[PDB]
Amino acid sequence: AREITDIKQFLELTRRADVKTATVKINKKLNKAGKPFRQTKFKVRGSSSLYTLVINDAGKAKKLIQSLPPTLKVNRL
Amino acid sequence: AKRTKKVGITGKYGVRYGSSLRRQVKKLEIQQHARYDCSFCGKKTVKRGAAGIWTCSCCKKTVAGGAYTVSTAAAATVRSTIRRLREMVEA
Amino acid sequence: AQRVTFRRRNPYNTRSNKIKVVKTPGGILRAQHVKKLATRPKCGDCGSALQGISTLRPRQYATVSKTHKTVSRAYGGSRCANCVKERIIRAFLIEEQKIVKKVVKEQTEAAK
Amino acid sequence: AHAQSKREGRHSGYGKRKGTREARLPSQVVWIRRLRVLRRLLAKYRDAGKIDKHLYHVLYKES
Amino acid sequence: GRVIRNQRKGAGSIFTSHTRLRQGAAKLRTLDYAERHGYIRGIVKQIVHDSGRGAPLAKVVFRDPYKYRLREEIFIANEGVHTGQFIYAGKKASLNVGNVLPLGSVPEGTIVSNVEEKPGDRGALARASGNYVIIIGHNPDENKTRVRLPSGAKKVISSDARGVIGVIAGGGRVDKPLLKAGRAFHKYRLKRNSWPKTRGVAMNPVDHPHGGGNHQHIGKASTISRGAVSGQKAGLIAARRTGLLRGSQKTQ
Amino acid sequence: AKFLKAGKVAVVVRGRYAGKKVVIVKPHDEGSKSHPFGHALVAGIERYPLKVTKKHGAKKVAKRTKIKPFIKVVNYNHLLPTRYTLDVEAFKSVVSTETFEQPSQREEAKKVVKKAFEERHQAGKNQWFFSKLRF
RNA sequence: UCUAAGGGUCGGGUACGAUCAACUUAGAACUGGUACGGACAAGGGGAAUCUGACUGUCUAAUUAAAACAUAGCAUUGCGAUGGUCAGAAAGUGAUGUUGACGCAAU
RNA sequence: GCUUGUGACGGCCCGUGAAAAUCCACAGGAAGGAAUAGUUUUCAUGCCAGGUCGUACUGAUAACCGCAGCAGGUCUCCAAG
RNA sequence: GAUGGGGAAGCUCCGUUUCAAAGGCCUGAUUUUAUGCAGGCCACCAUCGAAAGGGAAUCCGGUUAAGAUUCCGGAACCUGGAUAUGGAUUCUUCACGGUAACGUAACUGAAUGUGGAGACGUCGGCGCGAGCCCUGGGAGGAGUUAUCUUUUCUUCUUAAC
Ligand SMILES: [Mg+2]
Ligand SMILES: [Mg+2]
Ligand SMILES: [Mg+2]
Ligand SMILES: [Mg+2]
Ligand SMILES: [Mg+2]
Ligand SMILES: [Mg+2]
Ligand SMILES: [Mg+2]
Ligand SMILES: [Mg+2]
Ligand SMILES: [Mg+2]
Ligand SMILES: [Mg+2]
Ligand SMILES: [Mg+2]
Ligand SMILES: [Mg+2]
Ligand SMILES: [Mg+2]
Ligand SMILES: [Mg+2]
Ligand SMILES: [Mg+2]
Ligand SMILES: [Mg+2]
Ligand SMILES: [Mg+2]
Ligand SMILES: [Mg+2]
Ligand SMILES: [Mg+2]
Ligand SMILES: [Mg+2]
Ligand SMILES: [Mg+2]
Ligand SMILES: [Mg+2]
Ligand SMILES: [Mg+2]
Ligand SMILES: [Mg+2]
Ligand SMILES: [Mg+2]
Ligand SMILES: [Mg+2]
Ligand SMILES: [Mg+2]
Ligand SMILES: [Mg+2]
Ligand SMILES: [Mg+2]
Ligand SMILES: [Mg+2]
Ligand SMILES: [Mg+2]
Ligand SMILES: [Mg+2]
Ligand SMILES: [Mg+2]
Ligand SMILES: [Mg+2]
Ligand SMILES: [Mg+2]
Ligand SMILES: [Mg+2]
Ligand SMILES: [Mg+2]
Ligand SMILES: [Mg+2]
Ligand SMILES: [Mg+2]
Ligand SMILES: [Mg+2]
Ligand SMILES: [Mg+2]
Ligand SMILES: [Mg+2]
Ligand SMILES: [Mg+2]
Ligand SMILES: [Mg+2]
Ligand SMILES: [Mg+2]
Ligand SMILES: [Mg+2]
Ligand SMILES: [Mg+2]
Ligand SMILES: [Mg+2]
Ligand SMILES: [Mg+2]
Ligand SMILES: [Mg+2]
Ligand SMILES: [Mg+2]
Ligand SMILES: [Mg+2]
Ligand SMILES: [Mg+2]
Ligand SMILES: [Mg+2]
Ligand SMILES: [Mg+2]
Ligand SMILES: [Zn+2]
Repeated sequence: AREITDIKQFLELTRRADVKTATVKINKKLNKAGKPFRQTKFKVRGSSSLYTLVINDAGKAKKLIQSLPPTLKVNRL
Repeated sequence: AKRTKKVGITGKYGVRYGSSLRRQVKKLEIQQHARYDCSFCGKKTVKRGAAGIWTCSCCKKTVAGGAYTVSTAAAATVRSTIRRLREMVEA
Repeated sequence: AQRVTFRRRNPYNTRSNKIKVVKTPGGILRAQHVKKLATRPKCGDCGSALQGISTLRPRQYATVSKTHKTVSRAYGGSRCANCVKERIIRAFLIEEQKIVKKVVKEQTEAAK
Repeated sequence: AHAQSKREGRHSGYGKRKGTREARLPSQVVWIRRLRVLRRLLAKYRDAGKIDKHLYHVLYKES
Repeated sequence: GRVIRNQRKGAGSIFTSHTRLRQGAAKLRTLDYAERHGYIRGIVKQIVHDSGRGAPLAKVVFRDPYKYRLREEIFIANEGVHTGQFIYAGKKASLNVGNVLPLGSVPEGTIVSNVEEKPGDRGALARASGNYVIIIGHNPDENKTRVRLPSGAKKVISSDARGVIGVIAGGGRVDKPLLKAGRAFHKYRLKRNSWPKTRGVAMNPVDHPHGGGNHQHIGKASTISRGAVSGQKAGLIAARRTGLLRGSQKTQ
Repeated sequence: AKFLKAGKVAVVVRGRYAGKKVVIVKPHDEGSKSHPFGHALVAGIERYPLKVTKKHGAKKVAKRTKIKPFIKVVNYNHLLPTRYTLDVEAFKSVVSTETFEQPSQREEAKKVVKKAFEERHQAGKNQWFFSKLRF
């Protein structure tokens, strides 16, 4: 039920005691008017609500994905 | 463009009930629908709403009055008779 | 085309059984029942809807922070501010005039 | 195709006509159209200054 | 023979009052300490329509001398009384429209509404849309006061009996032709099931002492006796004269 | 007189501090780019000292007599000039334009005013000014 | 098959331009086995007499009427320890959350 | 445009057009509260639990009432060119 | 429609707060021990009566021979109960800011009092929403093609929260 943008605030969800599973989605999507680009949403399941964080730029997303907790149980695509 | 000769508001009743009754109603409807002066704030803004209840549009005061008009002949001639008699008992 | 059925057993058009139509992600129309509308709370002094105050059906007010149920100033979400201005000034004056009554008749009791 | 000839003003003679003139288009509707236009031409000439407020205020009540 | 209509009205089946929308019963304050040794103040907070009633009520709230709380009374609003108006009630209270004073404490000629038959009965005389009573007399020994009621009838009651200064609101209501069956219909719809009225003379004899015959006629004198018995009293009960009241009226 | 002057008491009549009594400490009788209207800087009382009684002893009287103050820029059109009047010298310089803006300075300003109002109250000076106006 | 009238939207120093989107209304040609609200849809009119004013009501299943009601008019009873009415009775009941601009009865 | 919702207005009344459970607010200020550490869950996040009965279908020129798979009767919502 | 009552030979009739000694709550008092007494309120005076009135909270997708706002999937919300962590608050103890209408992520509040919501006729035109209707381009699929039609039909959706 929740969108997120502060990329640090997010990083704490992923390390919230109750947060067991995550999931990463990838969408083909068009930019401005001309070309397209690779969108990536970072979904985290809390007990009560599901926060998702859209990192548009592929670049940001790459190292973001390494960041993800090594014990967090991420569903890829 | 004067719309009718004489029935006025009473035009709604068409031919029914007969001229006399209609006249009688016509007087008291002109009474009851018409806008009056507020004694309190002085704008002609008192309309009726249910017989006897007169309320001021702005400023929201509401005076109990006559059934179709605001001040009833008697009430006021009473009001004077109360004026008079009260003044006997400070004098 | 595409009509719609009531979603509950009550089949009549009572206040508590309004319907709204809606396109689902399925691509079809579907009834959806619609709670009666909330009404704005009203000032106990004059009677206008009082501003600042969120407008919910009365039990929805139990799950909403106290800031949706008030404005700040004394007699918060209860009277209408212009209605409170009136109070204060009258309070002050009547309490003042009270003094003007005492000291005047205290003069009467010495001058009679 | 019909609607084309319709909006080409065809098939609209006295004999293709079954509802009263009133019922086809409310006189009142015509008025509200008409009046709201005069009402708001007045407004812009005022807003511009092509017209002054006093002359506007007459034309309003005059409209 | 069949039980007739006026006998049936009694068991109050379809005949009882229509009650539901009513504001509450109009009554004066209870005759407490304040009201009979001094006066007490209220504000008419609202003057208001009562269904099936001619004249507006006045919601008038007071402080409770014995408990920190408000108590709201329901008054029949006299003419000219208004929202916000302060209302004074008691022996030692002053003589203005809206106030409620013991018939003792008001000079002859005073005009009051909603007056108590006995003291403290919280108001019985003169309540209808327009009516009132006028003090004509005053006898200190056995402190009574004499009034003329709206009927014309004069009556003597105790001075402590309370009344309210002025006349009742909504006067003149009965000057306006109902005009149609409907207005009457809607009128009784908020009173009782008394409308419309079949004439005994159009009923069969099971139905009425006026029923039957090959033309419609009362067929015997329609002035029935006081001592008549139930099922007999229809027409002019106890009548002592009858016919067009030629001549002036008024009670000399 | 230009009566909204140096120590005139008044009852705030709008805003969060409505109904509270103040002391005008400095009038900008007209003007201020910032505040384009006739307005006054006032010290006021926000949380009045609650009544005290003979049953009240020791450190309870201590508590009951604590004042929470405040300071406002406020439109003349929001005061009820009072017939009463209370001295302002101990916090002339505390309450100023400069005092407002920068919270850190407001906070200190109140500290003083609070001491002033709380000394004042004991030795029952100006008693009206500590009697909450009921409404 | 044409013609004319009726609108929206914008920039103008402190007269107009530019396009966008609507079936109404009137007139003018042409045209046909003089037809055209082409099916469908859709008032017969007039002059009087009797009678009830009107709208409303009834005999389910032989009477819808001129009968009942009605507003209007008039008479009667009644100030509560009361009028009219209910009940075997009663610390019972309708009117009555009532009060003569009222309730009850013709 | 059509249906429906809704608003700000306006007409009408000798008609002025329910009640209660329930929820919230305010006036009050009883009380209870820290600096070596208190107060606060009407802010956020987090844990658990939510019983019983109904739930099929017909709703009518055949699932109901009219002796019947009776041309009768039987309350409603949705509504294309 | 029970109840103290009042009638009635009696089956029962009356009355519904009525001529009644009509009850239960908050916490302290307990640290023999679990609940006696300590304040103070509160005097409301049964109960039945609505599957159309009032009313805490759920939606979409998928699924069955036959159930589905009930299953399954995902995403929510309400009520009760527990509660800790983070934030807020306080040395001026119970927040700040705005002239003001008022703002806010919070921002102690018993008795008692009061205000609001629940909660309200009908008809008329006007204004806005939604679903439907009508329609342009385009990207697909279907139909007609002796001849004619850049055509006819059709998909292009978005829930509670
Ligand atoms: Mg269903
Ligand atoms: Mg309706
Ligand atoms: Mg608020
Ligand atoms: Mg808000
Ligand atoms: Mg406070
Ligand atoms: Mg017209
Ligand atoms: Mg326009
Ligand atoms: Mg003008
Ligand atoms: Mg018999
Ligand atoms: Mg009754
Ligand atoms: Mg009847
Ligand atoms: Mg009759
Ligand atoms: Mg009759
Ligand atoms: Mg009659
Ligand atoms: Mg007969
Ligand atoms: Mg007989
Ligand atoms: Mg006889
Ligand atoms: Mg006969
Ligand atoms: Mg006859
Ligand atoms: Mg043109
Ligand atoms: Mg143009
Ligand atoms: Mg007839
Ligand atoms: Mg007829
Ligand atoms: Mg028949
Ligand atoms: Mg028969
Ligand atoms: Mg007929
Ligand atoms: Mg027949
Ligand atoms: Mg006649
Ligand atoms: Mg007895
Ligand atoms: Mg409908
Ligand atoms: Mg109304
Ligand atoms: Mg509220
Ligand atoms: Mg104490
Ligand atoms: Mg919470
Ligand atoms: Mg249980
Ligand atoms: Mg089913
Ligand atoms: Mg079937
Ligand atoms: Mg059967
Ligand atoms: Mg059949
Ligand atoms: Mg019983
Ligand atoms: Mg029940
Ligand atoms: Mg229910
Ligand atoms: Mg319901
Ligand atoms: Mg499904
Ligand atoms: Mg199954
Ligand atoms: Mg099924
Ligand atoms: Mg589920
Ligand atoms: Mg889940
Ligand atoms: Mg909870
Ligand atoms: Mg803060
Ligand atoms: Mg309440
Ligand atoms: Mg209310
Ligand atoms: Mg209702
Ligand atoms: Mg389609
Ligand atoms: Mg919902
Ligand atoms: Zn006024």
